[PDB]
Amino acid sequence: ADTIDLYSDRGAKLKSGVDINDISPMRNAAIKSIVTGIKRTAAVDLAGIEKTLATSAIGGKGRKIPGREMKLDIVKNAAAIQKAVTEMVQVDSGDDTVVKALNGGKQLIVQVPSVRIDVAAEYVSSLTCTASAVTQALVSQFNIGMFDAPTVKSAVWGQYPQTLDMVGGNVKSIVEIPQKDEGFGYTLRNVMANHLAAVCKKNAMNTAALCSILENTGVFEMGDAIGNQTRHRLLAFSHQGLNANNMVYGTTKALGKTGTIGSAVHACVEKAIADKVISADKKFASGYTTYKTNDVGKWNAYCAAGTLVATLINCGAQRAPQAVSSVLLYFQDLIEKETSLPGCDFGKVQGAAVGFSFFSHSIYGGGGPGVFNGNHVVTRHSKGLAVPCVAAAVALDAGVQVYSPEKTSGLVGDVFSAVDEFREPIKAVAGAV
Amino acid sequence: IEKTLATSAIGGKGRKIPGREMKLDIVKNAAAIQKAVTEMVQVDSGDDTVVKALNGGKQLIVQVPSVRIDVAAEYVSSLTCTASAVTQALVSQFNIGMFDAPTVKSAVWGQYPQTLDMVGGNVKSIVEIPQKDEGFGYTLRNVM
Amino acid sequence: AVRFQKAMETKYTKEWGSNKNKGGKITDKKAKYLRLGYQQNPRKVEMAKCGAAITKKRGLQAYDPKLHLAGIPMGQRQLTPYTISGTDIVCDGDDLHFVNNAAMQQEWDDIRRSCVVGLDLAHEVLEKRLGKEVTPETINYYLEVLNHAMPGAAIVQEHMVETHPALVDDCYVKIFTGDETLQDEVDKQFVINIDNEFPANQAKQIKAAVGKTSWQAVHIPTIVTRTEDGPGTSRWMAMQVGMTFISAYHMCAGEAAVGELAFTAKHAGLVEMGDMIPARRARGPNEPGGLSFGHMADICQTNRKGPEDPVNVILQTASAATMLYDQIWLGGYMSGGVGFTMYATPAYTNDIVDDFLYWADEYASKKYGGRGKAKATIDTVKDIATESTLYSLEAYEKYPTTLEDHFGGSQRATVCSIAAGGATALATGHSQAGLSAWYLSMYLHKEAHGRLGFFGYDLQDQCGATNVFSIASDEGCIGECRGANYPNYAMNVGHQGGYTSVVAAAHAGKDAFCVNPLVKVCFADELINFDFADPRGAFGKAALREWDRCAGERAFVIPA
Amino acid sequence: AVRFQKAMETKYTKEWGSNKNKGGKITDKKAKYLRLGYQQNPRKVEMAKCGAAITKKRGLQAYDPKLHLAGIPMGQRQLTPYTISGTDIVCDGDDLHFVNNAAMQQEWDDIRRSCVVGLDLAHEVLEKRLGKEVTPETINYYLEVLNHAMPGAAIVQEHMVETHPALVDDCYVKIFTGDETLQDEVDKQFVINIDNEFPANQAKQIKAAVGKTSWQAVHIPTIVTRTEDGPGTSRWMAMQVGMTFISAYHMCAGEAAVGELAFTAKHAGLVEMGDMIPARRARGPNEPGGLSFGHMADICQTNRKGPEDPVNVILQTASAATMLYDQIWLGGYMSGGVGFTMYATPAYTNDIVDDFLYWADEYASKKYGGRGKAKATIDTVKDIATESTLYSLEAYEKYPTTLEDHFGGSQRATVCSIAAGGATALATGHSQAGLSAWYLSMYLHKEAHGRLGFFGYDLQDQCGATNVFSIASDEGCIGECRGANYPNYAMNVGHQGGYTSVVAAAHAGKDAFCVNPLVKVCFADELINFDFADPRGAFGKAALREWDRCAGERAFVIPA
Amino acid sequence: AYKPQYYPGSTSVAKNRRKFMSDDVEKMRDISDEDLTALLGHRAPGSDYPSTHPPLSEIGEPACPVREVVEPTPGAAAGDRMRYVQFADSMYNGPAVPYWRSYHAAINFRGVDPGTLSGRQVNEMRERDMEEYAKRQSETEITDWGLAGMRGCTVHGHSLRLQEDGVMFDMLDRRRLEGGVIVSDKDQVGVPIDRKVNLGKPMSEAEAAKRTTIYRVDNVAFRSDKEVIEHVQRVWELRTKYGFVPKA
Ligand code: F43
Ligand SMILES: C[C@@H](OP(=O)(O)O)[C@H](NC(=O)CCCCCCS)C(=O)O
Ligand SMILES: O=S(=O)(O)CCS
Ligand SMILES: O=S(=O)(O)CCS
Ligand SMILES: [K+]
Ligand SMILES: [K+]
Ligand code: NA
Repeated sequence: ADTIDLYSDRGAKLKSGVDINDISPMRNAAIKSIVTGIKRTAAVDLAGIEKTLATSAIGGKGRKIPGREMKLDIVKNAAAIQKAVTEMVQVDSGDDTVVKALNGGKQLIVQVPSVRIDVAAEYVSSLTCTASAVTQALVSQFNIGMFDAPTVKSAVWGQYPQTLDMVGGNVKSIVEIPQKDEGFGYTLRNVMANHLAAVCKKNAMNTAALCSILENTGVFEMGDAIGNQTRHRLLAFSHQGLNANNMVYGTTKALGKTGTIGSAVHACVEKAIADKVISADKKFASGYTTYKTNDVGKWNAYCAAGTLVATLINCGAQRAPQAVSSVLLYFQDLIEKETSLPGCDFGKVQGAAVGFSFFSHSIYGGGGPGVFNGNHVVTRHSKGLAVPCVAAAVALDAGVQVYSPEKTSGLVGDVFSAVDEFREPIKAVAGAV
Repeated sequence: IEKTLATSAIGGKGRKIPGREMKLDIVKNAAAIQKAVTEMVQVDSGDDTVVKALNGGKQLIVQVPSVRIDVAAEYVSSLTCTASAVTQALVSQFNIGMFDAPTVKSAVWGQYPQTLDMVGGNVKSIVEIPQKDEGFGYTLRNVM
Repeated sequence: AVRFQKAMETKYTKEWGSNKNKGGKITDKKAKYLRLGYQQNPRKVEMAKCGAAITKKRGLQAYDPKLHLAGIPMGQRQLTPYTISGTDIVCDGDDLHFVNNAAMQQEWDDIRRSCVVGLDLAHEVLEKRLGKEVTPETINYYLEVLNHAMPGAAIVQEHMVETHPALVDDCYVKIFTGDETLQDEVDKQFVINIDNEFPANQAKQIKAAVGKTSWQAVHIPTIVTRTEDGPGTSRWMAMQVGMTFISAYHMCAGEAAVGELAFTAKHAGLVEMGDMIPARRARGPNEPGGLSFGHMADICQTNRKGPEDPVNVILQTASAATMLYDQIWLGGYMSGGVGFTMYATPAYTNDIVDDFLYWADEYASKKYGGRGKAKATIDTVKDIATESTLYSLEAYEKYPTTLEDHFGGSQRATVCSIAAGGATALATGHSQAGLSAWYLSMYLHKEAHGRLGFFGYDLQDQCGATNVFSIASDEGCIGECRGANYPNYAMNVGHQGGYTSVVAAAHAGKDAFCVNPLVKVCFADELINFDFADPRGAFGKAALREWDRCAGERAFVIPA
Repeated sequence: AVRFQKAMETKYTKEWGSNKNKGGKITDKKAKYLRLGYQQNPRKVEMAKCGAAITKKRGLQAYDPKLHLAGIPMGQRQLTPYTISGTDIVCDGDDLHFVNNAAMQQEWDDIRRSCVVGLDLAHEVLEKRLGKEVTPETINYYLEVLNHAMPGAAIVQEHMVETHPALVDDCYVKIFTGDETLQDEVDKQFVINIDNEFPANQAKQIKAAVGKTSWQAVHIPTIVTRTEDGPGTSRWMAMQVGMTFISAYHMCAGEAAVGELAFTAKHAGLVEMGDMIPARRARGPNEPGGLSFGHMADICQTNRKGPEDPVNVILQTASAATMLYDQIWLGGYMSGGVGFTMYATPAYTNDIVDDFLYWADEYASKKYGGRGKAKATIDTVKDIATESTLYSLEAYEKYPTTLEDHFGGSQRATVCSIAAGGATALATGHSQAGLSAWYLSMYLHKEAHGRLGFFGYDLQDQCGATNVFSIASDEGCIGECRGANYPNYAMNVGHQGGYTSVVAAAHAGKDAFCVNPLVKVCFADELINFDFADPRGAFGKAALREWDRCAGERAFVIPA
Repeated sequence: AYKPQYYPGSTSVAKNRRKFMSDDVEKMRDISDEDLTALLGHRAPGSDYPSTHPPLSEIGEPACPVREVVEPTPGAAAGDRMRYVQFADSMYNGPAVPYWRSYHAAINFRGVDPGTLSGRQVNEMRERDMEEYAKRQSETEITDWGLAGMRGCTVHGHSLRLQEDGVMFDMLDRRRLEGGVIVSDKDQVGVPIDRKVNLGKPMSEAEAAKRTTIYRVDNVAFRSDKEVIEHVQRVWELRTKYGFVPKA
């Protein structure tokens, strides 16, 4: 068995003597609540619909339809709209439907009732049932005539169904459409790093945790946490994402004034030796000694934690995100040179980091850290142990990036950050054990 | 799977890989494979997992436990957890060496991940992959 | 008079090749079936001789008219010509297949190889991250270097391979802007000047929509688009935009700011012609299935040159759009073989749809007290669509020559609904009203003749009326935003280009664009090889093998 | 002796153009930097004069070497040539860009425009539903009509438009079959005769895999594939296959049985080159991203002509595959601009990788007691990969001219790993073992030189060792079935064509095919425009502008 | 405290690699702050560092337990732009090799963003922090200014034959020999500057051979460093094995 203690985002002990099996996505009640909650949630931009209609800016990407402008006082009538949407989205009065106004009625948060995701293939009912309820509510509230109803519908839904997604629309989630998945199990991995930093209000520990919960739940859905992989996955998840034993936060604090990427590597090796995870194997004539491990899963988990420590201290020192690509690379390369043992994910964090560095500093694609995610072709390759560091690095930005969460993620960040378990996931996961 | 391996017909659509044939007594060992797959697919003993051999051991029905679809975006864990459990069970049952393990994996999973789907594989559902949906809400509508 | 009088006289009362047709009236009900075979037609004879020579040269059977079913070659009835509508250009159908007509291929290449990409966000990256000052002078150097580099030439490295200019002379970048100071200060060689290219009211409308924003109209090489695919266009653009920013702003040649420029060019600042479509018909961006009808209408340029004849705008749009959607897309990409030339030619030959649409617009404009004054209501739609359809059907019945030209019911249905839907959209300024009229026309037509189109023609037809004003997930959609991937429209000939003309009709002579001012200005450029203001004229010139603006050939690098 | 002696002397010790290079030794460590600029190179001068003429004719800036960064034109170091490996063809890098080289374009067109489609299921539909008897006589008539119809000609209807044979002479259909009686009774013009085209051992192995089944090798027109995309190929084929069955079997021209034939041609009986790829890089079937390395290796035909030199088979495969994957796919479809010619040219120029691979195969064949006799184990992989990599790196160090030719580390890494991986796969007959060697070579290389490739080169490299024998969902995959969409491989130059050569190495000189006998036989046909048995020779002939097999031009229908 | 061992090997190359990793490198020359700023090309020598965002003292920062315990660098606290230095190093026994410039950064400096390529190596940092790093690499044996150059673009040269004077080719001619010392009169992207910076005498070929971190068959052959080869093979073998089954 494997037992850990769970610590908060600021190093306070929350739970002692926790079986790692109890933080599994397949058992922990808070992971279930977070994942199913995200599947059920949509953001509605009522001010956005009002502006789209007033300017006939239907479909996005520069579009304007002359002659089709409509003036509807949507935000002013948000209370009546909210009521109508509630009644349409709910199945039974008293079910777990949520509809709440935010920001003076300019936005709604909608959580569809659970049955709309349980008796369904996917999570898209959160978008479609919300968009249909909003469209119907607007047509009723404003007595919209038949010849104008398609204008309202396209203001809400964007170009769908000409496009596969709601391009130019005003109903959105942090998750992307199913058809954009690179492969099996990638839906929960397709959450932009900027969105995650916004959901967690720039708390880097909580951002890493939310991203790690989604990434590792995705690894389960990929079929890659079965049998001889299950314990391996849970060790790395708990150590990197859930601050197991306070390794991430405590080491970050210890190294936070003078530490470099190299300091984090050395701290990881030192701790693995002290804890009997690795030990000297063969001494070469120069004095260099190779190390062996008695527990690949545990060594790997220590490396996963150390990779996040290095991100926090190096990107935290820059107060900027871009260096996360190089941190992820050089932590692994240096720890392998120091020990002759494989780095985190046996080369796959390093490899993801090589391509990520390239595709965040070149002409060919990518962008800043904030646009990446576990489904991105560049950053998908680690089994959940790279992108949590990316999201944490985004949270640490003091204002360097152009395509920041303020630019890319305002709607979904405002809505999804309202949900306590999404915003404060470490606390939630520990509360469930 | 047995026939795919014996004929190295890896990936379907006319394919054959010379020199990679493998002869495994899979159907005759269906009960042992079923037991290993059950332990891997289940989360907790006594949950709602089903694994049963059908038609003389030629097939298994697998129903993954509900938590694998509840704490998940889609339905594809039924395919992926089954394919991984079956691949692992075959490697252990037949003591398959590292250099031959990719052959077994591709016999089970087909051309995935070069292809989006398990083309030429041996684990299937009546529902198609989500990426083939014409639009929102179409997954349960994509049953031939 | 009827507008098709001349074309029907050319087609049937004058000999074509050696088809022995001479005299008679275009109202005559009987005809001779001379069974002359293919040798009556010089174009078929040229094809037959070419096929026989191929068979002999390669030692493997090629074209032979005697391989028709039953060994009975085409030309049992006489083989008769086409007149390009609005012109005196007379040709064979064979001169109008997309494979055989270089202007048709270039129309598609010029759409596929194009995208629009903003400048404002890119300049913001430079300002924010590097503190650079952007001026007309820095922009002018950027545009000079970009036009050198975009075709595939080097700016930064050494000992480099480059594309050969002789193969890529159709590739370039221009800019347009709502900022009038910038429009004046950028070197005029690079500028699509909105005030010069559009009438004053149209220019004002475009400027109001774009504000002070600035844009690049990018056209990558034809030889490249033909080797690759539509999704290659924005990628090609972005590589060379990125390289040019590096040089023009003295950046590290590959730093984090370059990555934010890449995301700008490839995503945040990018306007593609259309997006990807679903798996069954899998294609990425900048393919015809993803092209909305509003974008296709805005690519066409007749409205900026002749807004005083909105019917002509509609008809030219129908021509460009029907060729692309039915001949190249449905008849090519989505099927192939002999394909769908004649499903499309009713949009641009023999002046028949033109007669019907001019008639219906005259009817509506008189009835409603001037053009464009009808209210968008059930009663207006019912009136215009019914009276138009009755005129059009009666014309086919009064002129047997027109019925024989549009020998397939699908052709007749398309023609009638273009007239009814186009006249309705023009009368109301309302694309949805136009679609409703399109469908009512079809329903009347079916009952009048006891037939409509081919086996599968009216799938969208029968879904049509109910889905015009539906708000369902995959049914609701304003007309301008519908396109070749709108579910009901995703399969069948006879509709996509017609709907594009209906969308155009809701704006022709009234607005400068239908859905996207950025697309509209992009194509307002005489340097683009295909003349989007006069697609009929380009099709006709190329039918005569006289159109001289083909790009992308490999002649320069192969033997004579 | 080293195989690259001659090529390095041509490149550096003999003048090229007016570059003033003369004398010296290929081992010399120092060089002259004459700063002659582009005027030293006739090809660059031709380009510059073309660019200036374009600028003047169109009134918009085009190519100008003076628009290089800092106004310092290329040719500060001397501009030096390339020799096509295994030949005496000497050319400029500019003659090897895919845009400038018609054979390279035609290689891709010939893959994109091709598919294989069974006959057995279609014949079963006819037998089951109609009770038809299928005989050699009915098949021969079917194939005659099909070859008339496939390019786009009519067989059922009347007054039809057709494609012009002069534009589509590269389109045809042949058949192949494991049924030896049918192979002899079909008219020889239509047959790819497996016994004629393959050595007896290879023919036997193909026939064992295909049994008695029969297949159509279909090649749709190049002019069409260039207008359209890869997903158009099977659709074009199926339209004309369907038409021909209707005529050849006296069917209703559109009945339920025709629908089951359509499903047969388009799905159940169809072998495409590859399937669709995911949304970020959205493309449908028959595009390079979906092409598995096993299929690409089987398209290449060197192994049926010269199996006695398996190293040459590997090298020719590397040449055809690296050109496609790096120049056209990664450097075109997935990016563009100047692109990736020189990332690819190490596979097919200057005899350097050839030296290294011949050396490593000699090492392994002697050590393990004959070619192909090494066991597929960690110890074998470690040995061959280490000793190969040490040889290769020491060669770059002993011969400064080779280091300067392969001036980018990515080029050097690709060359080393082709040699190490190819020799290991050839020694073991095992594609997985070859991939494991590829990655060990990279790791050694990085430590030797303190550098490897470009910024993002070793993404797959560092994932590589651990993913060779992984069984994870999106990591496990037998080598033959990996391709340009295997996740780790989906982005970067220097690898895809190399892996294709490693896959080929596991089978060269031993097996008739790597993964698909149907693909193998399809391309065993001299009528295909591109010579898949000697891609290096085709590239070289086209580099000289002398290659005469280009298809798809519009010359016949445009003015001079 | 844990004493790092860094890297295997007993050859001079391996020892020099460990010197780079531990910042145990000899100072070879002096370069003034203003001369370095001139070479870097990001602002006028002696001028204030531009900002990309306001200083942390002006705007404060969101509540984050990590921000509370991780000290911003001086450049981060001030809001400096992210700027860079980029070097190209000859393969003919240039003292540095790209990966080892990056290890030097990652081990010895807070708040780095290093990138390794074959023909260029780069580090992006907040501007004032970057200058400290650039000075250390430029003044020590990490750089020989004949065999290396500061090149933010047009980097071609690392793998080319040396000039007859022993200096690595620069297409843009940013630095060259004059009077027995290297001088530089352009910034790193080729813009002429109004000063001529003296970068010292280049190392002799013999000193370069002794100080280099590259292996070469005609100096210190990689084949001879049996410890490094064994290390590479061990990491490869373990990555391979654990990818099949993640078990010791
Ligand atoms: C701007 C970038 C960053 C980026 O995203 N792409 C670039 C540039 C781009 C441009 C260069 C065209 C031009 O000269 O204007 C193109 C041709 C892609 C395109 N846009 O068409 C390209 N690189 Ni690059 N690029 C190459 C290479 C390389 C090598 C060059 C090292 C040297 O010593 O010259 C290095 C990477 C490394 O160090 O490993 C490199 C860097 C870089 N590469 C640096 C510029 C380097 C510089 O400032 O000089 N490329 C190569 O290593 C060989 C192949 C070569 C490609 C052209 C071809 O294949 O024909 C080209 C491929
Ligand atoms: C990363 C991704 O770009 P985006 O991040 O989606 O813009 C992707 N490009 C690539 O993979 C480019 C590959 C070719 C150029 C680099 C070769 S090393 C694509 O365009 O789909
Ligand atoms: O006859 S069908 O309607 O099926 C096809 C018409 S092209
Ligand atoms: O310099 S980069 O490695 O980003 C690109 C090389 S073409
Ligand atoms: K309800
Ligand atoms: K289990
Ligand atoms: Na094409």
